Amino acid sequence: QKTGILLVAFGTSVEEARPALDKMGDRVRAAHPDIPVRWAYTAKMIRAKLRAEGIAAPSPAEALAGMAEEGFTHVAVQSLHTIPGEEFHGLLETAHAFQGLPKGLTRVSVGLPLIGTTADAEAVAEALVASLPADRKPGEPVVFMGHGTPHPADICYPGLQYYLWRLDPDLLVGTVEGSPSFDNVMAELDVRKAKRVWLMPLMAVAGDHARNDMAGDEDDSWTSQLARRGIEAKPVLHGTAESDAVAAIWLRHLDDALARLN
Amino acid sequence: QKTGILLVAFGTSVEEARPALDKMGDRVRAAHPDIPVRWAYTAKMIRAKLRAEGIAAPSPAEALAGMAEEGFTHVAVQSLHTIPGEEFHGLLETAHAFQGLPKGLTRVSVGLPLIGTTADAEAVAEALVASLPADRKPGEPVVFMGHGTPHPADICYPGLQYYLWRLDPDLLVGTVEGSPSFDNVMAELDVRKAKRVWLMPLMAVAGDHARNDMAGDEDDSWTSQLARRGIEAKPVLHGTAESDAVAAIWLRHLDDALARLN
Amino acid sequence: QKTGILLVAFGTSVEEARPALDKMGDRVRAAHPDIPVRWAYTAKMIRAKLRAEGIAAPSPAEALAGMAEEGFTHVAVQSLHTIPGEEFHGLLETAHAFQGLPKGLTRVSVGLPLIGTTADAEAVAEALVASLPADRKPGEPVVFMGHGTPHPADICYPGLQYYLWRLDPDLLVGTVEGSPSFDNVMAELDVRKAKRVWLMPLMAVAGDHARNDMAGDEDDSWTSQLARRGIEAKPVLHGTAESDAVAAIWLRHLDDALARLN
Amino acid sequence: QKTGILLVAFGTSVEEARPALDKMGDRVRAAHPDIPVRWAYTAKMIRAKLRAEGIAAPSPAEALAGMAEEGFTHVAVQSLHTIPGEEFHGLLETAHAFQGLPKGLTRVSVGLPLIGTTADAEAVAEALVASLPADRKPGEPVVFMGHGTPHPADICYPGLQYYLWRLDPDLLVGTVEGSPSFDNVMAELDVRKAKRVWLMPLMAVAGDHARNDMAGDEDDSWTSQLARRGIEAKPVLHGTAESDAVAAIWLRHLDDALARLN
Ligand code: HEM
Ligand code: HEM
Ligand SMILES: [O-][O-]
Ligand SMILES: [O-][O-]
Ligand SMILES: [O-][O-]
Ligand SMILES: [O-][O-]
Ligand SMILES: [Co+2]
Ligand SMILES: [Co+2]
Ligand SMILES: [Co+2]
Ligand SMILES: [Co+2]
Ligand code: NA
Ligand code: NA
Ligand code: NA
Ligand code: NA
Ligand code: NA
Ligand code: NA
Ligand code: NA
Ligand code: NA
Repeated sequence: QKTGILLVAFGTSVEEARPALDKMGDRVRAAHPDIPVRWAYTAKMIRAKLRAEGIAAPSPAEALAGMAEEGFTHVAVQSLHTIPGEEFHGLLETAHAFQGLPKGLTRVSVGLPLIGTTADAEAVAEALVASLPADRKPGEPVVFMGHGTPHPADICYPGLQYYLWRLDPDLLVGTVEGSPSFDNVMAELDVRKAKRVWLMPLMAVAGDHARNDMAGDEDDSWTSQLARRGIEAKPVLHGTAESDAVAAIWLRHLDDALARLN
Repeated sequence: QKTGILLVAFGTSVEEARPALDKMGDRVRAAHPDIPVRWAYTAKMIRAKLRAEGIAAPSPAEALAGMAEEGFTHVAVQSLHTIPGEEFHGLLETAHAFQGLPKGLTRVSVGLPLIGTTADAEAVAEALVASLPADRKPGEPVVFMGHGTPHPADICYPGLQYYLWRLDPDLLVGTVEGSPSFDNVMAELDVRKAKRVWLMPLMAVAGDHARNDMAGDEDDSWTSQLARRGIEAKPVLHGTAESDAVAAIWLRHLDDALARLN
Repeated sequence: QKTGILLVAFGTSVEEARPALDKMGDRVRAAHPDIPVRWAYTAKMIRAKLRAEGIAAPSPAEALAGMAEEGFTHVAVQSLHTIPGEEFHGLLETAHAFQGLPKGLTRVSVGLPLIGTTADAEAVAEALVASLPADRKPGEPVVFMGHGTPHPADICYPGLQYYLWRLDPDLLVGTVEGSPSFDNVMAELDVRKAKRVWLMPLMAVAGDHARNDMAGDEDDSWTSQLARRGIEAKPVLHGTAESDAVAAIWLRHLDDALARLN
Repeated sequence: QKTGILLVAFGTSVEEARPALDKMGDRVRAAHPDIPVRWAYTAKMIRAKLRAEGIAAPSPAEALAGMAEEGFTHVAVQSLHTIPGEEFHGLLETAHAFQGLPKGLTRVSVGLPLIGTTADAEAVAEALVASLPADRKPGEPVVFMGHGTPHPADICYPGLQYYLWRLDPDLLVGTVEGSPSFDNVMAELDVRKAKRVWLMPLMAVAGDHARNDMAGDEDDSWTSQLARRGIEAKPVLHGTAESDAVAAIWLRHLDDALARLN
């Protein structure tokens, strides 16, 4: 009988962003000092890029097949995703495919992504507030950039907006690909006549979307579009995995998944 | 090759509430005049009560097993649930269990519940507004009573609240068992100092929760608690399946599920 | 927690043959007096015929869906099939589809058909010998009519032939649809120059194949073809479920399946 | 859309035995010159030994996870097993676990092991005869050593014995772990009073069982036990994959599996 933990993120090949994930690995090791920890990545293109750099970057299926070969029997897979969207659901299907395979893993549990229950959503709103830069002043809006998805779990973003507004009317959620859109965010900012606006990723790592769509020099970045509107945009290139308060939520989900192995 | 449709609701044994579901059956027949329509119910206690009254009330598993015996080969199962919560997810698992069974159904698709994508959520908010009683005046709040759940899909309720507020600041979502709670709703009403408040179910049928928790004579009903606060509460005992605008959304989800059989 | 047994046969709509299955139901009740026993049938055409006669004849899927509705939690499904062929394999898939369904059965085990392990095959050969009519004389061949199948489990028939020959060189296996064929059986009989030959079904019940293909008045029956060869054919219209010795083997498989629920 | 073939054997770490599997790889390449061929092994201990020698030896799960990462979409998995026993069944479950995984393989078919249908069993008996050493004389028995298993598919061995005896009364099947046993084989040889007896593996490769249990210097080997009985034992250390006639059967099963991808 041999327990293991498999941490699974979307992943990033951005050098400057990868430390957020290393930090999570430290937290997990610190919380569970006697349980081996393994990594996988859900984005096929990030795995390609990492392999190109000479770095092992297993898919969840490669990682679980390898852990079965090492003789693990019970594995808690922790999603480092923000919402229970397409990546998370693919992860559940994969995990459950491995469970019970002849001579393989006995039990594979899966920890919820960040915005799990409405209780989690409320905890995330509280944690995001705790994570805000000390230099942000009262009344300066903060826009959290979620990925957005066509999947039904996109509803987690307007859901989170509800909880954030019960803390501070000037905290806003926008997404690259889903709802609310950045145009919705700009309309929110116009009604507030805000002159300085902070932008923080609502992704575990500050990857390509944070560096390019949120804060890029390109004309269509959020920071470029705000500057054209006469707003001083203040992008913060830190993923949510950098925050202890936000990280605690994934850590509790991992505790829950570990308990489900028993 | 033989196509069928299986309509699946939570269900109700309340005589006065069941017509909402009959209405849905009419709409579906009208839209798909050549495809047999069958019914099932996800709540084990409602099936027990209906059987007690001498009424057939198959589980999704009983219904699909019976349709396989009739020689259906491709069945679109339409969820008449509001959110993709525990009932919906149980329905997907069941549907997919039947698909491909030796000598049974070839393909079983499942239509999304009402609050599917963020696009659906936005359409639901628009449809709820279209459904409001003509006697409700501008500025009188309306509280939509969702069921609420411990499942992650509870986030659909604060999500819907976001879309409703982009239409009218005085439209509110509360739930019996999840978030937002009715205490959250009362705090919303207190800030608005509202003197007349409408209450509408955010369930397909106006069942036990609408008749007892929302509008009961008992002390803890929403209407009783509002009356104690000096508010004229105006409960509307109509499920969302009574609305043509709301029903259209489930009908489009059924179209989508039918298309997925091909 | 509620245990049930589901007995599953190919089935028959032949009035005179059905008592063999009733006998099995008695044996099972006698062995497991406190466990409810339910029936299903794997042949879609037999279920059609039985329903036509006004008799309930559930498919395995209908039966299990109904047992879930009665609140059974652990069900041992016993195959009353002779080989682990297509019907048995369809039964396993169905059983396993029901296991773990939300709010349904917790555990569904499946008992092996008659010719399970090589130890079972050897026990079957011994039991068939014990079942022979007292009037059959030493040296008179006995031909056991198996169904035969295109499935790989057809190999159970030549397998059983091996074990039967270690008991008596004049015991022969033939099949309607697989190998050995009846032409192979006739060649076996020609080398033996046998003048009187017994024919016994190697099916649980003496159904259509026993009454028509093995013993029919039609020209192509086994008894007709033997009579044309000058052989006195002595058909015995008793299914193997009539034999206590043969029945014990299915009963042990049911014990094994019951044990697997724990 | 990208087709691949995955050849899966029990495997061997015996240097002298591995060429039989290389031969199969050549045959497959020759038959399907444009389709990439990959290898996996079902025995966990053989994979351990091969890894110890610095050789990649993926499990079926490792191999399929890697092929998904290479962007294969349709993979025909060919079993190089002799019977549809526990290894084969584990292989089917694994193959089917990978099929349809999000962003992974679309279709994974599995080719039957050697003794598939009764038609295959008859073809195997014919192929074994074609494979016999030219020096074996008429009337000298040949004993084929199968592995044997507790699984129901052990019945394939007495089944094959039936077909072999329709070709030559002196061809015998024994197994290490199942039925018929080697003691059964010795009793067959005693009735024949045979003075010279050939021993051939009924495994794809002449691995540990062929080299040690069938032909070892140890007292309990088949060749040692025969020599004690005054029989000249003539072991042939060639696996069945060395035979063109036997190999053709696995090749047809691979054709069938390739066709099932369409
Ligand atoms: C707001 C949260 C969730 C939403 C909105 C949601 C919605 C959906 C939808 C739409 C599907 C159909 C497949 C697709 O549309 O791509 C699905 C399938 C499924 N869900 Fe969820 N789901 C949620 C959470 C969960 C969670 C937390 C679990 C964990 C057990 C789960 C388990 C499954 C499974 C096993 C399937 C089968 C289909 C698939 O993998 O996509 N769902 N869900
Ligand atoms: C001599 C005995 C058996 C033989 C020759 C055999 C052969 C096969 C074959 C050929 C398939 C592929 C599907 C098909 O060809 O129709 C299969 C599938 C399978 N077998 Fe067996 N099998 C045997 C016994 C068993 C037993 C006793 C079990 C009980 C666990 C089992 C479990 C399964 C399962 C779960 C599948 C998946 C595919 C299907 O349902 O047909 N098999 N087997
Ligand atoms: O990456 O969108
Ligand atoms: O019913 O809660
Ligand atoms: O019935 O063949
Ligand atoms: O290896 O037995
Ligand atoms: Co993106
Ligand atoms: Co309720
Ligand atoms: Co037949
Ligand atoms: Co062995
Ligand atoms: Na995000
Ligand atoms: Na990114
Ligand atoms: Na609701
Ligand atoms: Na209700
Ligand atoms: Na039979
Ligand atoms: Na019959
Ligand atoms: Na073998
Ligand atoms: Na070996």
